[PDB]
Amino acid sequence: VVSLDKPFMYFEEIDNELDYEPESANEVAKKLPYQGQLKLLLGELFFLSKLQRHGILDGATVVYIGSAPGTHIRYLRDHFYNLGVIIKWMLIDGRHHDPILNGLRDVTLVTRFVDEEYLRSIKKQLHPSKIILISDVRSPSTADLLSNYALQNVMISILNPVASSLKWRCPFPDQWIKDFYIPHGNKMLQPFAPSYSAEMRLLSIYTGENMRLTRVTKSDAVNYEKKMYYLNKIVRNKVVVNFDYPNQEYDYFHMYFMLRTVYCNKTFPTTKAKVLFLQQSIFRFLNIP
RNA sequence: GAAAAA
Ligand SMILES: *P(=O)(O)OP(=O)(O)OP(=O)(O)OC[C@H]1O[C@@H](N2CN(C)c3c2nc(N)[nH]c3=O)[C@H](O)[C@@H]1O
Ligand SMILES: Nc1ncnc2c1ncn2[C@@H]1O[C@H](CSCC[C@H](N)C(=O)O)[C@@H](O)[C@H]1O
Repeated sequence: VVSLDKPFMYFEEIDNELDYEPESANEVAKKLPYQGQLKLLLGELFFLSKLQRHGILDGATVVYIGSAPGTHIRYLRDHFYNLGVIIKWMLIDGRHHDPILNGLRDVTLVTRFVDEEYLRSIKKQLHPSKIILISDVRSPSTADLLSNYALQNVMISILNPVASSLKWRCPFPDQWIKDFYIPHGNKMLQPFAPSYSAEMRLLSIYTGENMRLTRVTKSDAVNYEKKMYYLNKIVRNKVVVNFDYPNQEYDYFHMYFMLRTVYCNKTFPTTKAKVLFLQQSIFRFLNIP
């Protein structure tokens, strides 16, 4: 057990490190059904609420590349829809999207794997709409990663979004090829990720027609492995005794801090009240008990 | 990276 004031929201805040134990991969990584779908929903709800909070979400077109099956996206769509927000969703991916996204007047399902030219095409057919970028592409070896990151960067250059959420999982230091550059932004830690995932999300709001790239070296690669391992093995594997809530596991503690930033069209007397409600609807919708 | 029942 443990007593915590608040969970580690952004990577930079992970106070300790632990050298990766390869035996870890032999442990079960998914404890509940549709864990990934849940993990995606919370991060997106969270980022998209920071957007709502800034007044960047209404009238925007959310381009989610690498969106299949996207089961959780229908919940996101209904959410802001019921909130009164105007959003236009364009889901592009070569894999088939969940049937519950069909015929939705405000979502565009596009079956196709994205590339440079197709970015110019969607940018074209979208402008002057304010684009919000969400990537989740994954071709997995470092080569694949570096490739996906080369695309994620040009997605920003071509699409020129006003804000973006990228998939960010640094190459393990033992399979390193070379150094690369990534956009600058807040590295958001996500709950309900696989037990020993090193994946976090790079959230960034653009000043306008801007960006900024930062270098990543093998030394950085080692720091990630160290910090992330510690977070997964220790921190996440704990029960927060000072967390007044049915489930007191770290991930739920962390989700309570994510879920409390999201807006709802109904009135709630307390944060825990709203949190209980949102978690309920999400879990029931996703069929997670 | 995602991955109910069957
Ligand atoms: P996601 O983005 O978290 O998932 P992905 O499938 O890309 O990678 P993951 O399962 O984490 O890793 C695949 C294999 O690589 C070794 N791992 C995992 N892991 C967290 C980790 C590994 N190796 C080193 N050096 N350091 C790490 O931090 C295992 O063989 C996994 O099976
Ligand atoms: N160049 C590319 N363009 C678009 N999607 C791509 C891509 N390369 C890989 N992908 C897609 O990226 C996805 C990674 S997993 C995505 C899970 C999805 N976001 C969810 O909500 O369920 C895969 O479905 C893969 O088909």
